[PDB]
Amino acid sequence: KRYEKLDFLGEGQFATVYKARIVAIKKKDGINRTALREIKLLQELSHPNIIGLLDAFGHKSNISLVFDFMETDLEVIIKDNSLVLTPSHIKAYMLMTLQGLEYLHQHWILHRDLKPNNLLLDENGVLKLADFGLAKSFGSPNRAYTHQVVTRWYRAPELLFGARMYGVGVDMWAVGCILAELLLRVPFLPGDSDLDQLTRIFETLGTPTEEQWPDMCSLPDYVTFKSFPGIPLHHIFSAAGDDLLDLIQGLFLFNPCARITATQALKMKYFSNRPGPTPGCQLPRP
Amino acid sequence: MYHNSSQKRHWTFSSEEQLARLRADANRKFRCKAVANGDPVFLEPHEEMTLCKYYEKRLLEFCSVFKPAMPRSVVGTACMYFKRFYLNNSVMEYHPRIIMLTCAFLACKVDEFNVSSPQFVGNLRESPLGQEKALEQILEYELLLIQQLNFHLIVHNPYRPFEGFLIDLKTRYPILENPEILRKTADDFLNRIALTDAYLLYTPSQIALTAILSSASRAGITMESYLSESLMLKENRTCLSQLLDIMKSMRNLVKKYEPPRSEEVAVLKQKLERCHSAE
Amino acid sequence: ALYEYQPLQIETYGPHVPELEMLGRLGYLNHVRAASPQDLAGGYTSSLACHRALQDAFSGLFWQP
Ligand SMILES: CC(C)c1cnn2c(NCc3ccccc3)cc(NCCCCCCN)nc12
Repeated sequence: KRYEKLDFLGEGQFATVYKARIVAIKKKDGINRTALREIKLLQELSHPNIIGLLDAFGHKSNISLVFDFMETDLEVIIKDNSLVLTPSHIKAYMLMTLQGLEYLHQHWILHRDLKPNNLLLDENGVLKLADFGLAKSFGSPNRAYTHQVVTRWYRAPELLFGARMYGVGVDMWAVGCILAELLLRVPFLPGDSDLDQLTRIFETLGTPTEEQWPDMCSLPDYVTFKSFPGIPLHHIFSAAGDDLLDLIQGLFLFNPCARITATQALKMKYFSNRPGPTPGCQLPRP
Repeated sequence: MYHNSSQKRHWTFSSEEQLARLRADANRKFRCKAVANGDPVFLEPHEEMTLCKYYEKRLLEFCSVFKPAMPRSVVGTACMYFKRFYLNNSVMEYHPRIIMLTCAFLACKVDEFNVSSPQFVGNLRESPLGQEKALEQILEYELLLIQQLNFHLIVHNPYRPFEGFLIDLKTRYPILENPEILRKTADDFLNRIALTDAYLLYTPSQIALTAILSSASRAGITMESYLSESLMLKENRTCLSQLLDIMKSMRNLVKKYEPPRSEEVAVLKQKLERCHSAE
Repeated sequence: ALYEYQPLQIETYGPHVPELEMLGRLGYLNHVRAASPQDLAGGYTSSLACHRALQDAFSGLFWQP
């Protein structure tokens, strides 16, 4: 082909990834539906904070996708103890994530797999949403989705309660979890099961009531829990300023409709207050 | 969205003459390939067009009785795949019978209409050996179809724009009391528009609006004010003129469309079968 | 070095679509099906479907190849 392998990068359930000349190649059913999903969605999206699909090719039913080559991801930076995540760095990461997400939501697509390893950084410090193998368009009334989407640690309570129809709240809740992981340097809600995930959610954030989630009980896999008081957000995030706590609260609102959208998050005072986001070129490099 | 889509960028063409140019290049290129490999057996471009119309109709018939029911978006996507494929390919190199099924297969995957291969080929009216052979052929041609579509898989159809226009008419254009009365006839026109090259020549919104306005005109209703007032086209008269011309051109394409004739289809099918048996 | 929000600037080549939160006040939502309590609990509102349909109706209506 027109690409030559340089080094091996990683291996997944759906594919293997290798560096090439510089790009990253992700090498009776026919062509794999996850690869086709990535192709069909990324061909229609062009934004600085969304992974760029440059080429696709293969033979028979085996297909390879070509992407821009990224250096790291948010999981690596979070897990790196030799990197201090200053408030400016956190704001910059959140800003790029939210700008890519605002673009994606405007084109009626949900990522549905948001987590630190799916937020890739290039050498210039540009964050890009990646791994669109679970992404799906939203807004149609007659389409039904599955509630198993998103990694469990970053799954929204509406998903954990069995919501088939949902909106941008799934991505925004995952964004709140990513923000909390950035602040604490550990997964915010590390559940071992769906039941344990919901238990950790309600133990940390308080058990939601019918007032803060009016149709909570109508979700399929809804079950009554103990009425946990939760922990004050300033107790969880002792170094969070009031604006950042407001952003976190908006992202962690139980009601998905009331949960802030990407545009509303971008308009919040947290992003306009001092300090400004770190320029991508100065973001930490592990 | 359509306004920044690959359909608008790469698959909406400026004229029927450009489409004829592409198809003629395809036919001539196949003729040159065959001559280099080894003559009345060849098909003329208008005969290729007749066969492509016939097999697009066959693709519609396949999708209509497909179980589980295909969403209209999937059918429109598959038909658009078929049209795009035979813009740059000859029916004597890739048989339209297999290409149309591969179009349906890829469309079902792309539009998230999750079906297993066994039920897909079980929709085919064939023996189990014939169904397995067809599955083998479809899997052989899936990557080819994707390559020829240049990996542009999302197809913006006129149906959702049609819905949005109906919502807008119900909300903002009370001079039309019940816009739903326009649906069925407009639906018919949409189908009739789909058989032409309009899906390669105009935007889905223009096609949807043309269908609605043709339905209104056949109903005895002129919604000139919907364009001028509600669409706010009274600010720039040029835009109103261009939209009116686009709709007129679409109506012209529909009136000038001719379905394939039975005898011509029989003769051309015999020629196509000769083309694929020989060489 | 302070961030400031500006709306995404993407030309639609068609008529202006009313803002999502305006739809209910403008009477559009009377013509789309109401979201069920299950849908609302999941965060799906009929405003989403209506807004998408209007956006698709207006996208590229004025555009010419
Ligand atoms: C868009 C996609 C195909 C892409 C683009 N670049 N890229 C890289 N680049 C190198 C790298 C990135 C991020 C972290 C470390 C190394 C790796 C990869 N998969 C391997 C992940 C293993 C490491 C995970 C640790 N959390 N996929 C990609």
